[PDB]
Amino acid sequence: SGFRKMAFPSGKVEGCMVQVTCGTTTLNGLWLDDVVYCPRHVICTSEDMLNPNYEDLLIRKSNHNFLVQAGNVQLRVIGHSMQNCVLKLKVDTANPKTPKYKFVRIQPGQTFSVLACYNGSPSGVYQCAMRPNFTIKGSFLNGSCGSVGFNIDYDCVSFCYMHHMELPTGVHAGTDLEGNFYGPFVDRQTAQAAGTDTTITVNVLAWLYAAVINGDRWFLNRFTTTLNDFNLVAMKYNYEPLTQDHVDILGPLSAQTGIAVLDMCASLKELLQNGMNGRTILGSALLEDEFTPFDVVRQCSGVTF
Amino acid sequence: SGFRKMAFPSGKVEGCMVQVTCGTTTLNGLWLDDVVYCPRHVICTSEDMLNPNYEDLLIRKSNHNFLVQAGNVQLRVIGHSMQNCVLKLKVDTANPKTPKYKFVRIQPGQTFSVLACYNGSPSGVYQCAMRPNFTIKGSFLNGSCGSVGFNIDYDCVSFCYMHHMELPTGVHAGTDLEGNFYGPFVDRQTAQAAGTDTTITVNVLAWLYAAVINGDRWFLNRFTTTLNDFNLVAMKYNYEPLTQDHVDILGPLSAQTGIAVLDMCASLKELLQNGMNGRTILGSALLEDEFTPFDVVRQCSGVTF
Ligand SMILES: *[C@](O)(C(=O)NC1CC1)[C@H](CCC)NC(=O)[C@@H]1[C@H]2CCC[C@H]2CN1C(=O)[C@@H](NC(=O)[C@@H](NC(=O)c1cnccn1)C1CCCCC1)C(C)(C)C
Ligand SMILES: *[C@](O)(C(=O)NC1CC1)[C@H](CCC)NC(=O)[C@@H]1[C@H]2CCC[C@H]2CN1C(=O)[C@@H](NC(=O)[C@@H](NC(=O)c1cnccn1)C1CCCCC1)C(C)(C)C
Repeated sequence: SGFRKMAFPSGKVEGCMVQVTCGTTTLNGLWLDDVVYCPRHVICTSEDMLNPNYEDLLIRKSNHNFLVQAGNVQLRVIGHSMQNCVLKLKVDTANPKTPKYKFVRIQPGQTFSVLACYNGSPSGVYQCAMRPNFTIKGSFLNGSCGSVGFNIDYDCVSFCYMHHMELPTGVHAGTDLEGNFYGPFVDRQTAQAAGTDTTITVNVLAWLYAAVINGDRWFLNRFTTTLNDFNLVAMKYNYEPLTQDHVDILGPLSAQTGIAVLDMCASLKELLQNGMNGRTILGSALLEDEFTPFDVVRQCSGVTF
Repeated sequence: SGFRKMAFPSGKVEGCMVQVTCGTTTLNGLWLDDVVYCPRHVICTSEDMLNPNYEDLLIRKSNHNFLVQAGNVQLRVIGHSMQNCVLKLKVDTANPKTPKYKFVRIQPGQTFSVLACYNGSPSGVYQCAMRPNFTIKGSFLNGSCGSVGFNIDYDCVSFCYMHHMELPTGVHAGTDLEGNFYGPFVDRQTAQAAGTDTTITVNVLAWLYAAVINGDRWFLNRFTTTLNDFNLVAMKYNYEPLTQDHVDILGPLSAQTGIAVLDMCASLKELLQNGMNGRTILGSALLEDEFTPFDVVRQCSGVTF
């Protein structure tokens, strides 16, 4: 037993990280087959970033303006193209450590593992959720751009995030591996608001199930609720509305514990309206919202990769 | 910026995990060079575990009683020996994926990454602290025994933990890689108390420094304190005493922020005596104690491996 914020094993992704330099800018790239993917702003100067014309800027570059290094091996770039906000560098060598992979776009509230890297070398791994406002609360320093987020399914690495930038609130924004930003953001150095952040209700319920599975039960009550009345209360506390599809994805945890989804929502309703009165759930004084229902099922049933 | 509970990249360790079967018991082993290490209780029946004579039990076993599998590859065991609480199986093949490694014994309050595995296959990675009472608050299910904890230094994997058992409070106990238990425990199915758990004071201070580095400063005050008077207050709240050597290891964070260690202790003293009054630090309502000073420096300066 026990319940931890657990990341996927990172080995498959480590073998894909490389260093990309253009001009005086060095960041990370992802080397899959014979293509290296990295943020397109590797091509800009400080000055360019206030209002860049990435089309015109990339036209001025040649293949030899890009130095890709995999370890001590300098890779030769044989072609460059732009796909939305990511640059794709064709190299003369396919990565032998390429895994079964796919590019996926995650939805708000889904979780992924981040392999934080600097100079093409991994520094650490952690689990994040895509917030409802399409930011992530990561840990990234200067040089971390091009670090990626991923999930594993059986043997297939699903890449879902590439890191691009930090907001003045300290949160992080980036793209999928097709180069489209999560959220309203554009890669230009201007003020760009993230929306209101809300709490990921379906994940809080998943975590309350995890708590029950681990023997923390004090918050279960005799009350129940309809889904509409639950949402009436939850929206007052800036929680995302719970949908019938969320109720269905919590089905496995409901069946395993014997606690109906709407009975768990009645427990969450009382926690919101009265607090925890100095008590904790799974050691935490705040309600946790960065575990999805599938995360709880994987961790409490022992799925391997 | 940002601050996350970050594990080391796990790739070097993944290539070392194998499955070990003896009788009807299957668990994980660690394959380094031509030796596989695993918990010695792989040799016991249910019935044996109330009072096992591991010497006599191992004498009854032969090399062929042990099935070691690395992927689909069945490894041939050519010799077996016991070192304290771990079994060492000699195999006819050195692991090609063996890294520069060493076995280390960590001290209470130090942190490490756990690669949780089942059937010799990794399921996930997370960061843990060795509690002052020599337990860890892990996430381990049936089949996770033989999973290992490790740190990385440059290119060297320092193995420090092998998982053996779970206590009725839900916490976990195991050995170093020389087979000696952390804490007072013995591998027998009897009631064995863990001592009082205390809060790792030097780590809380490290995390308050991390908060300052990330712009959370509301808890800084004009007060200061001697180290003895701080300890007088901290021991009332079941915090470990802070030593002059702890003060020295916080030196780097003090210098980087310009806040003397005893000034930060004065802030911690006020937090303990008055609470947070509904405020948070780095998003948490409770004081975090599972980041060491070196963990904070590595994460906020970007050390790679
Ligand atoms: C990344 O490219 C990298 O690791 N580079 C290696 C070291 C050489 C780098 C790392 C920072 C975490 N990312 C960036 O430099 C991005 C790029 C892409 C978008 C613009 C530039 C700057 N940048 C940033 O992350 C910055 N953040 C901002 O500029 C915010 N700007 C504002 O909030 C703002 C407010 N008022 C006026 C003007 N700007 C972002 C810009 C994009 C929309 C969200 C808000 C810094 C300051 C470097 C974190
Ligand atoms: C591990 O070997 C494994 O993964 N095996 C694979 C599936 C076949 C296995 C996994 C459990 C997390 N570990 C064990 O089975 C260990 C071994 C080593 C020590 C005894 C046995 C049983 N065991 C446990 O972890 C158990 N825990 C206990 O038996 C506690 N016992 C008591 O608290 C207690 C109280 N009153 C009377 C008698 N015992 C431990 C025993 C050791 C000292 C600390 C407390 C279970 C119940 C399986 C978690």
